[PDB]
Amino acid sequence: PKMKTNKGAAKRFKKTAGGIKYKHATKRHILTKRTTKNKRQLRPNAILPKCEVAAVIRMLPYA
Amino acid sequence: GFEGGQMPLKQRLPKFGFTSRKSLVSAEVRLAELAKVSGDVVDLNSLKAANIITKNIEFVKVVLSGEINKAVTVKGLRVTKGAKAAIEAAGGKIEE
Amino acid sequence: GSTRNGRDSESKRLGVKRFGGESVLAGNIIVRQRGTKFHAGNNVGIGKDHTLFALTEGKVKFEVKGPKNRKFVSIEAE
Amino acid sequence: AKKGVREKIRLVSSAGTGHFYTTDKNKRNMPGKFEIKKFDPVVRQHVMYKEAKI
Amino acid sequence: RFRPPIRRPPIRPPFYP
RNA sequence: AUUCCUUGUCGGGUAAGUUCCGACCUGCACGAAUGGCGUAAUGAUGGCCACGCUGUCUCCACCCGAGACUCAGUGAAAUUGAAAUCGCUGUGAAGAUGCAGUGUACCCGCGGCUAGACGGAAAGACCCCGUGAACCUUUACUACAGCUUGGCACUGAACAUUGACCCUGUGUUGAUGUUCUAACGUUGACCCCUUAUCGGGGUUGCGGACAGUGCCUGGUGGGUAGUUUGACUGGGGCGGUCUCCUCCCAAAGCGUAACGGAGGAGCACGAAGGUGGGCUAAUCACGGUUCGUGAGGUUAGUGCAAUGGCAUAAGCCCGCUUGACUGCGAGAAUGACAAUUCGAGCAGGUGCGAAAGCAGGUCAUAGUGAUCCGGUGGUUCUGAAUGGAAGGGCCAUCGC
RNA sequence: AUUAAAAACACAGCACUGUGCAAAAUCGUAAGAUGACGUAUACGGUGUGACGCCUGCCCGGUGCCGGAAGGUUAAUUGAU
RNA sequence: UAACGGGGCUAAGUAGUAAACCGAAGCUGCGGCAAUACUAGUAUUGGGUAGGGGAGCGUUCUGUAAGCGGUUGAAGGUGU
RNA sequence: AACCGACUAAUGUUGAAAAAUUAGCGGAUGACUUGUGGCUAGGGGUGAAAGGCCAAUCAAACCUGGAGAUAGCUGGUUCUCCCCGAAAGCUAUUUAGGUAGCGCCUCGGACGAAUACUACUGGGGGUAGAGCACUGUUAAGGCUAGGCAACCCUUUGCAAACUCCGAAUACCAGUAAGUACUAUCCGGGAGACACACGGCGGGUGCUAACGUCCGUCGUGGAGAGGGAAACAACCCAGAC
RNA sequence: AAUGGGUCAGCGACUUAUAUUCAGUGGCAAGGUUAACCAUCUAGGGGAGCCGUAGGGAAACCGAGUCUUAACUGGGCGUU
RNA sequence: CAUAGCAACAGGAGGCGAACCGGGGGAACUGAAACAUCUAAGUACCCCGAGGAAAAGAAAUCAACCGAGAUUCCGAAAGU
Repeated sequence: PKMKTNKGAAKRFKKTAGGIKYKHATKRHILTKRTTKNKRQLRPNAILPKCEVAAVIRMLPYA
Repeated sequence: GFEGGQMPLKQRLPKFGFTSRKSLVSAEVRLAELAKVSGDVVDLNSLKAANIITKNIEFVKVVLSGEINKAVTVKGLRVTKGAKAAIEAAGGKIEE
Repeated sequence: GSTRNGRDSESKRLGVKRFGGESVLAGNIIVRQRGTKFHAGNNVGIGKDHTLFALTEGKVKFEVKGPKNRKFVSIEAE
Repeated sequence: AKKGVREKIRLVSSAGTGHFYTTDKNKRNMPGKFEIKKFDPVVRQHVMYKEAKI
Repeated sequence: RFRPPIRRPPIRPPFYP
């Protein structure tokens, strides 16, 4: 059949020219105790490390 | 995506964003593609006829990629400042 | 028939990260330490965790200085 | 086990920006509502902020 | 010490099924 | 038929009795219909004793038959990597026909025996493991049947009492009780279909808006069903442990295991944070109803473990404060990754300081929890005819 | 049935309990059945187990039975 | 026997000195093959499980093939 | 006695027999036994109750179908040559005999000395050793507060969690020669994540174990040849 | 002295479809390619579509830039 | 009275068949590396009813301010 996309992966990993882009973890709750520095630096989306990519690509066959 | 039962990467990382509906019926057009259009008027129908946009497209942005060598009147579509310049430089108009 | 022990923390990878003579860029962490085992000398800042880092480009120099004979990390202009 | 008793609070800008800092207090040591000058980023000014719940 | 083993099935040949 | 210690102790029986019988009572851990204690008779019932009896035995002997053995005919079987298939000592995946050394040994049957071939047989039933199975249990979880509760329907009428509401006593509804009959019930009687203890119809009696059933609903619910019931582990269980910090093990960079040796954390603090100014311990000696002087030199202190630090104190006191700032961030540290750490400098706005300056919490290293779902505020980015809105997003934050 | 014949099961007797007859109970979605062409001296369940002497204390728990005052509480209703 | 591998040894033991020799798939010699570099020759290289990579053999079937071989003997079988 | 049964023993156990025979044994007018025909059916029946029996089968019959259930387990996996060649680790895991990323292998591409070895130079050490200055611990004597003896003094030892000291090595960096297709980066493909012994440094254990857990190096694994009688893991040495 | 095989002969295990990706090879090339279907049917029609030709951003949207922020000395990703 | 009932007569039907079709009922293993939502799957299976096909079908449909014009089947949009 046609490969199905893992919609979990799709909703968390977006392909750009610069690689698979993702939202950092640990910015959902329990933030009072965290530093504004730490919270600030997590706010920008990031590109996945090389080791994380192969899987994601197998989960995102059309992306 | 299975990692031996450790919380996988596709779950330890948060979901983010949404899809606009407009995105699904929008299409960028390169300035070089405007060559393929037959006739002066570059509109949604003429783009569709040239197969430059699919028939479900509703909103088009022309972008500065390549060169325009003919005078075209772009009606109805959005153009980039750079593309506008290039259109106007090749004796085109940008209608509203 | 058991041990009250068992426990230990994760090793904190402390120590000299750039030794004497090493060329460092401004910002480069030189020493990671607990307290001032090494003090900050010229062109060296000290973080909240007493991390010594290069304020300027140059070469790391260790040096005993002062009446207490304390060790100092400096960046030498080179 | 958890021994933590300091209540979390939201300090809210005295400007109507609705910007809030969060923190915690010992409710015994500080019965009243906490007030403290803090930079509000929306109005880009240091203004009084006052305690509120959550 | 000697711990009495269970080396064989409780039903013995020729019936052992 | 219960007693662990235990062969309890005493008595009987025997030459000698862990059994038996009687009895004692410190009943580990009898006990009154899961009956207690008796009890004639009964039992292919359990225990023990005696007489008789004996090849049960001392300890076998002989004999009669059926096999075994031989001839003639028929003709299986499990098993089987291949075999030119010895002993011993040693070696060796650790119990050797097969290796080493050595000793012994002409080739081949037949009758016998079973020490070895870890002989044959059955992919160990023991034990463990598998995020296997089954069936069983229950105050494991989640359901369901059944049972049951109320609402509504099928389901109506009069009054009487009463509640609410309505107006000006009056209606409109709601209960509650009585009465009633016309729905409904009848597994009462009689008639007919009809030669029928079914059924239907008719008549009548007794009930009667009850019962009963449907839908909804609470309860009950091992009756039934689907399932879950962690891992490490010097087998497994039991116990202990599971994350984080400090030291040691750790072999003078980093890192480094054990159910190795030792301790701590799961916070605190609106000052115990920022900054300016100031200050400097412990403990003794000696004199005084804490005080003074000297010695001493941090042996003190550090909100809380340990370690590394700390006098320019990071320790101690005070004034003023909110930098326990918002956006960012050269450049590094450290991780499989998620994440974690340090950071000059820039912009904005700020506090302390005369000023250079210092300040993005705290001497530092523990004080913690991904994602999903959802909550609150903001933004007004999206939002399916359009305009809104809901709902998404983004930002802040809360809920393990 | 084919490694257990027994001290196990049953048993007469005993007791508790349910059951008023369209009985309880059971089989069945239901109709219909059994119960029973029986009717509390009957029928069902539970335990005990000829017979003799007897069968103590405890109703906190958990059942079951009864009581309803109050508290809590569903559908429903729909005030604000 | 069974604690030199045995025979056996008073050196065939132990320590030492001198000069020999034996001893491997090590090195060398001679012949050959291969991989990879270089410029056919050089140089290096060629133990190997899991595994990766490279190059082939043979089988059946289709085309080539109404061609080619075959009762003057095909396939198969069995020798050389 | 028949008949029904099945208490003991022996035989038999590739039987005469998938439960019997022989000698004995129990019931034998009863809750008896037997023939024929009926009925009850699988979470169902039936059970004087053994989880017994329901066609030599039963803690859920048998047949067919779903169905090639699923099987992180075991077995097995078929021609030839050439080149290279692991791992038995870390991290995580209802994970521990599985799996994932990383480490290690291979193939392609990029890149080219940035790499390895050595000399020299610059570093930080707190280990071995040693020492007793600290913290502990220890002996003798002195001196003496105190009530025999602190505290000090002299002498004398001990330390993984003591240090006034302090190597060799190792590591980091630089400079430089020579040797080497090294290092690095991006892709395709893996396998492995049970390790073993030996040396050295240790923990644990008895400085027991062919014990156990780490560090590091070697060999085995995946390695033939010679030696060590025989002997994976020792010695020598790498088989076109 | 762990497993399996008494022997022989025969048969007996990485497939097929579809999709994604990487590589080799060929065609064409800033283009490449058609699907169903039609068809006098391996031709030829058929341009729906897909991939490439632009990225950034959650998004609107902007666009060789964009996102972040009040704004970056900036910084992320991209440009070539 | 009538109706029920009863009889006569006429016309139908019944059973079988591999699949396809519409409808009534409807699992579980399995996957989720456990499992209950979920999956498997409205599948298997049982039943009923067809027909040469069946079903569906002629907008109280879409669309988006432009428009389209029943149903069915096939290619894309899109693993969006």
